[PDB]
Amino acid sequence: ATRAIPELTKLLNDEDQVVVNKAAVMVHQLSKKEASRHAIMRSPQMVSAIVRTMQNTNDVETARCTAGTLHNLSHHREGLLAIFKSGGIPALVKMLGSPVDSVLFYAITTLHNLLLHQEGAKMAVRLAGGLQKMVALLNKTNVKFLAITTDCLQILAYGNQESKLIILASGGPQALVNIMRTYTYEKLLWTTSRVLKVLSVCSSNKPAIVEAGGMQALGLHLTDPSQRLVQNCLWTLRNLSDAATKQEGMEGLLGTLVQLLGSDDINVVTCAAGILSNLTCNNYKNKMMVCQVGGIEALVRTVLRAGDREDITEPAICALRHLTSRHQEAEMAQNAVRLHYGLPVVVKLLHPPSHWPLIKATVGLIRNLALCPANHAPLREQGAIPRLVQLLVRAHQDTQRRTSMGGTQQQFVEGVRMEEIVEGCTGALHILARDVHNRIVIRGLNTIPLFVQLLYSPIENIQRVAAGVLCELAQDKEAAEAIEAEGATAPLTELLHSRNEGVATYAAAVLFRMSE
Amino acid sequence: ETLVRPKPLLLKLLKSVGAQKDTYTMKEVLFYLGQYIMTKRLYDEKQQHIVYCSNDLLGDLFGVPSFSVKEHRKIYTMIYRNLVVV
Amino acid sequence: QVCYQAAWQCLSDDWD
Ligand SMILES: *CC(=O)Nc1ccc(NC(=O)C*)cc1
Repeated sequence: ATRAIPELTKLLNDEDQVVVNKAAVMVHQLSKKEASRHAIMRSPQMVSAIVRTMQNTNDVETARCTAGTLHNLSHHREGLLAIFKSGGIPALVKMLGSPVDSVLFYAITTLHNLLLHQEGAKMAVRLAGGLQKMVALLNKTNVKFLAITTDCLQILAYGNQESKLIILASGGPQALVNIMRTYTYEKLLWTTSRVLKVLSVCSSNKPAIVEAGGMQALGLHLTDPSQRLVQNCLWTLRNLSDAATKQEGMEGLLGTLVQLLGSDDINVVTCAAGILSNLTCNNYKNKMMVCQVGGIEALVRTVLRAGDREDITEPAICALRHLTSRHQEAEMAQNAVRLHYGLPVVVKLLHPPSHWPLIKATVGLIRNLALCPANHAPLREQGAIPRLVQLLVRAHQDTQRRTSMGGTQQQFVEGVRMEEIVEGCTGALHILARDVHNRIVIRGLNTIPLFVQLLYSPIENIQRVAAGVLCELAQDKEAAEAIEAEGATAPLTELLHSRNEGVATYAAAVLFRMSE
Repeated sequence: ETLVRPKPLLLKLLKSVGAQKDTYTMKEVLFYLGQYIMTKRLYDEKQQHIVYCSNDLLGDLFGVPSFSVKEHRKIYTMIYRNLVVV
Repeated sequence: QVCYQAAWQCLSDDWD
């Protein structure tokens, strides 16, 4: 104990740098026994001398004896105090810029211990610039070193925007992504995924991760045995999916996500459906690729299995919406839904107790399926037309009670705007009217007045679909009569000069049929 | 938005009616293709959904001399054939 | 020519 400690304390402080060498070495050997390290801890003078010399020396051997000394010091509650109250954290952060592996290991391990058991260490490391120093070290190769560094970032970034934005500004995203491409050590991959999940919550970090290629990199590990790694990757993947639907090199990720739809785990199904929904939203190539690997079949089975679970059906129906329009394989996808017995279940999602978002998505899917003539009669035989009229009527009559002459009080119900329901339902009935039997069913429900009303609507695309469905009806003589009787001549004429030239096309088409 | 870059075959026929760029949206391709057929007036007036393009470039770019406007999937297939998505 | 443009507009509606 206090026998050689004062004299060793008085030798780390010495203007001769040789003297501080053999000092530091014998203080290192000293720090290895509980009796001899207790005392260094209880001596405030010894601790800052170690820290001060560690941080200022240029000789290497002393720099890792001191660093190793503090590392031996960090295994005790009261050794973490002494390091803390002696300004060790700023010193340890400085040594993260050292070009010697031995010192680097001691410095990052002591910091790791302080961050884990010493309160106030999170803040101190942040003030000293520890995050920037740690992100820079992520280009090292030693697997165990990376795991300690990434866990330290996990500790500092959890629920702290400043730390996440600093990691973002320091170039953390691509480094964490590159670790996921390169390594197979589970413990490092899991820790790295924990940091990426934390960063993916902050929407500012999403483009950086995506751009680095984190989608493809995290998808690499959805076959990994460790399930804590998989669901961390899946969670992060779902959080990240709305940003960038413009990514190439996604063939393997998309194929794996379709396979994961058949998972025994039900939250894996939910995440996989939500990711596929976002990845298919605007992307021509992702659509062709999901279909090519049997995505339509898997998503239809996902909907059947889901029942009334709207956390599953809503994303799965949305994914099926995207895949049945505006790509080369849309005509297949429309048929595949019917051939895998999807038409009945798609229609009852229209009825209660579905909420408006699922109903809106289902209406949009039905509109796409109606583009296939083989679906016209089966959709009719499933009762789709009267249910679409039910939703259209309820949504239109809801807009009316909010329209007056100051416009319409724009509002949302369960995240949806009723105008969207009017738009999709009349659009769905527009495509369904291409079949003669459907037209008989449509008019049979006294809908011609309802559609005539929608011509005066101030929404552009509602004029689109209202004029469009009245067109199809008019190509039957006995229809064409009933529409003139309601008073369609006047508004249709002013629609003939619409910025939406498609509106003028149907408008003239109706006028040709009525009075010839 | 889906941007496409038409094959030189189809690019003549677009610029045949005053197209500008080398990439378009499907809306523009469908507009100019539509404008073309109405300028050439390739459609039969008895049933104006039939389009004979016997010795017109359209038949040369599509294949066959006489489709109908309402055979939608056959037309889009021929359209896709002359396109490269971006 | 209205009959033809209306048929062409049914065509183009599949890309909406
Ligand atoms: C979808 C579709 O093909 N509609 C349609 C509308 C009108 C006509 N022709 C006339 O009205 C004269 C054809 C097709």
